Order: sequence, then C-alpha cells, then structure tokens
Amino acid sequence: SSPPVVDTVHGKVLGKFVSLEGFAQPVAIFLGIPFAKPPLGPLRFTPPQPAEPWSFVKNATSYPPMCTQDPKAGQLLSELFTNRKENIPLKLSEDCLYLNIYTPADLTKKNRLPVMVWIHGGGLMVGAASTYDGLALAAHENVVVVTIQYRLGIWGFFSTGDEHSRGNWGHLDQVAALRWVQDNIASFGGNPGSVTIFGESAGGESVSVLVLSPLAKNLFHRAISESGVALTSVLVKKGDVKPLAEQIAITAGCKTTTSAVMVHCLRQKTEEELLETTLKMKFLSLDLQGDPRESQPLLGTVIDGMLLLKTPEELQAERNFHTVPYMVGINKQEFGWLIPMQLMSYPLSEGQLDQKTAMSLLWKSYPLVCIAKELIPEATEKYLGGTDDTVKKKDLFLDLIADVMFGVPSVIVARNHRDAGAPTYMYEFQYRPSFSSDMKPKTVIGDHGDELFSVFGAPFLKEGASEEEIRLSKMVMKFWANFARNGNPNGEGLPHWPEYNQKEGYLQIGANTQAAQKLKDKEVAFWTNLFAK
Ligand SMILES: *[C@@](O)(c1ccccc1Cl)C(F)(F)F
Repeated sequence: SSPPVVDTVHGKVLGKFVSLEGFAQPVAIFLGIPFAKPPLGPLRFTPPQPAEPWSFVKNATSYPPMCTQDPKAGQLLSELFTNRKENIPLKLSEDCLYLNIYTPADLTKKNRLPVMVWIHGGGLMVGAASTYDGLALAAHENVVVVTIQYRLGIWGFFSTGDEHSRGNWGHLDQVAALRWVQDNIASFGGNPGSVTIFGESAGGESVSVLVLSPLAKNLFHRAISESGVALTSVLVKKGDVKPLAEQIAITAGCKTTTSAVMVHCLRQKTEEELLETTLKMKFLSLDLQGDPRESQPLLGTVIDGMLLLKTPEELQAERNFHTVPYMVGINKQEFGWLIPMQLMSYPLSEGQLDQKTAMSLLWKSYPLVCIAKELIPEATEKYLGGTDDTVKKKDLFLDLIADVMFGVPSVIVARNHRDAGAPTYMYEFQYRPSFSSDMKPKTVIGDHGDELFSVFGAPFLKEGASEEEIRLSKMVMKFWANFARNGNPNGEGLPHWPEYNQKEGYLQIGANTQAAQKLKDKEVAFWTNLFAK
C-alpha cells in the first residue's frame, strides 16, 4: 500500500502503486513531475530554464495540464489515440512542462532498466503526455516508460526568423526533458546509459530532429520514428518565416514594426488572447480560400541556428547527425482517414474522385505535399491514370498524399542513416485495431496512429480485443523493448527482422508478420525525380 517516494536532484516526489493483473510487482507511477521552470510571462518564447528545487515531498499523483491548444481538437486526438479504457479530460495551461513516469522496478532494490521516452504527436499544435498510459508496456517488457510534454503552437514554435525569437521552443523543451532524464532516471530504476526516444507523427518528426541536433548529443542511445520524420515537409519551415509571424502578430492585435516589437507585444498577451489568436488562425485545417502557397497549416520546426544549424537535407548530405540505432516505420494507409477526416476537414465526403477534382485538391494540398502547379498533372496521372473507377481514384489519391508526406520521407531518412554506417531498421504496419473510431470505414487498414494501440498495449487496458490483436501487441511491445535494450529488435519467439542494409530488408507487421525487401523503392525514385523538376 505505502506509496513510493523517490529522491530527485530537485526534491522528493511521491507517486502511487498501480497493479496490472498477473504481474506480482505493482508499477510505481509518478504524474506531473516538472522538468523545467514554468515558461510564463517573460519566459514565453525563450529556452526552458531548470526547475526550481522544492522542500518536503511533491505529490506526483495528478495528471498535469496539457500545453495550451485548441481544446476541441486536443480532446478529439486524445480520444482517438489513448490506450486507456476511458479518455482522461485534461486542463489547459501554459504551465505544462511536465513528464509522467511508469517504472516497473521494485524501488526498494537497485535497478538499471532500459528507459523509453515517448514524444507525443499532434502536428506540433495539439497533444498531451497523459493520453498515453505507460502501465502495460512497462509491466510487460520491464522498461521504464517516460511520457514528456513540450510547448505547442504559438507558445512552442513562434519564430521571427532572427535572434528576437529564433523558434523551436518545443524542441528545446524535449531536449530539457532528456537532460532531466539523464540527471534523474536512475532514482526511478532506469539506466541513463540506455535511453530510447520514440514518438509518432509530429513526435516521430521530433525524434528525427533530435537525431539531427547537436544539442541532443549524448542524451539518447536508440531512436524510433513512427509515421513521421524531419523530411515530412509540412512540419519543417524552410525559407522566409517572417510572413507567418507577422500574420500571427496582426491577428493577436500587435504591430509589426520590428521583430523585437512583435515578440514583446506577444509576450504581453494573456494565455486566453493567444488561444483566441490560435483559433482564429484555423490551424490543422485545410485552407480552401486564396492561393495555396500562402496556406500555413501549423507552426513548426525552423532552421534556428541553435537546435538545427542547417536544413535536414544538408545535414544528412554531410553525415552530420547522431548515428544511433534508428527504427523508422510507416503504416499501410497514413492518409486513409484520421488526418484528412478528423484533423484537417478535407473535402472528401463523397468517396469518389475524378481526375479534375483530384488535381484541384492536390493543388490545394500544397502546404502538405509542396507540388508545383505545373507538376500537378504528372503527379496525379502517375497515381490515378491507370484506372478508370473513380472510387479507386479516391483511394489512389490518398496513397499519393501518404507517399509524399510519410512513405518517401521515411525511406530517404532510413537510407541516409544506413549510409552513415548506423544500424537502421524499417517497418510497414498493416492492421485495423478494434479500437478504431466507429466513424472509420471498415476498409481502412493501417491508418495513421494504428500501431499505437499495439505499441502501448491497449489490448491489456481497453476491452474487446480479439486474441489476434492481443498476440500482435505482445509481439510489437517485445520488438520495441528489445530494440531499446539492444539496438536490435530480434529475440527468441519473434519473426526475424533484418537490418535495413543495401538489400533494404524491412518487417511487414500485422496479423501475418514477415520480412520483405525494398520498401517504397519505385515511389522514392518517382518523387525524387519529380521534385528535381
Ligand atoms: C501528427 O502529429 C501529424 C498531424 C498533422 C500533420 C502531420 C502530422 Cl505528422 C498527428 F497529429 F498525430 F497526426
């Protein structure tokens, strides 16, 4: 019964025990541990500072707020992605730099378990750590699971393109959480010499950015990007970021006289005024009015000169990144339902698409796929021209967006990582979880986020999982935690997962799981040639 109490650098923390049926050792859970000073007032749009130390024992048994964000979209994504039986309602706050810890170690003995640090998705605009319950993965695989938060949206990524607001505050928060883990996780039974970062969607892009950042040197030892990398271009702003900053300033009621003037004005706004600004900007929603080249669907990663010194393409060309073991994976249908239908309000209710509407829509999709207008016909013809059925054309259009956004970027990242001599692994995930939304057509399989339910052991926390689904989660969890332990997912009882080498082996994960070769090879060739003009 007696709750666990752990000493950290900054003070003592009190957690709680939670048992998972069939595991003798209850899991010690610590909710809402601060890893930075709350980024309020003048600390807005600045790097995170260390948390101030506290006397006595901090009660770490309540979920922290989630970072300020569109509450409706944030709650929706939490409901769609959570592995728990009931979604936990969360408060909003700028005071959100917290992490949650699930340790299966008996804290009365000494333990050095591998640590897995989860970075949540959400487009860099929404999301929360508390969505993801670490209980099942921690108990089933004997790993310490850490879920982190980081500033989002305007708070996390507002950039003037210069020294007055460089940008990438949320990525700096991720780095601060990893340094906290280095300094403290051994008190929770974890091994700071074996930290694996893993994340999905914008969280997978964050993992890829951290692989590219000198600030993350020696903070992690393996990495996993699930459905998102630093070549997912909608998340990485190149070129001139000043137009977006000025539009944000104006919407908030601020002058644009200079960068410093904009940033100081935004620093005086209340949280509520910046949230009103966020909602007026209509982020994460396909912009159908005006020139598509001016659409800004999210505030994201920039080349700031501190976290990222050059573009991801330039960094991989010079082999300037952390050559840790790296697992890069995609799902069979990344654009099948949840991103267009639930997050971005795509005009695809009809379920048939003719080629003319497809070209018009692909042009409107410019902020996602970056295809010049003169190249829209060729691109569309390559995917939709081979059939005459317009339902098939709609499905092939979804394939096209998925390949440009996720599949091709992921293979290019994996190839460049392999070519720097690092151990590299890839997967393609194909399963339709029973936990899918009731709104989701039964023909969508391997949608964006579908692997989450297997990675986080949803069949052991939510009800109604089939026996096949339970088996799948046990295998995925074991692959992931073997990778955390050894930088190699393989082990006894598991299908062989080849290294992604020059033969380009990868694992097809699903009801039938087996190795395959050359993922997306034809598509990479096509799109690389197309984007070279
Ligand atoms: C992902 O973070 C996401 C959302 C929108 C665009 C791109 C990406 Cl990677 C989410 F939200 F989980 F789907």
